[PDB]
Amino acid sequence: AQIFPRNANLLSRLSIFALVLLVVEGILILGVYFRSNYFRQVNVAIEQPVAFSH
Amino acid sequence: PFTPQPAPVTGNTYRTYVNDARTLLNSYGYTMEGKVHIPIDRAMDLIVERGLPVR
Repeated sequence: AQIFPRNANLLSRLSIFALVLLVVEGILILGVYFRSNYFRQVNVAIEQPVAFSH
Repeated sequence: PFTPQPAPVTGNTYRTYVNDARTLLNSYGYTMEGKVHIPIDRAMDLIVERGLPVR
């Protein structure tokens, strides 16, 4: 009350919650990127110099 | 990147030729000029029994 305003308690609790969610989202983004079809070149028609038709 | 969906083949394929040849190679039958069919796993046995010239 001397320094911090009224909503500082809710702001600090929401900051802890958002930091935990941000850590989880970063781990999730790293895992999805290392398992993604773009990274692993999956389900993409890789272009050939002749475009041979199987 | 989803799994691609190619367009289906809308024309004549090799399957008609393969199925017609496999039907003609079985269940005996007659040609247009010759005498009679001899099917697969029969004419190979006749070839083995009658032999082939060697050297």
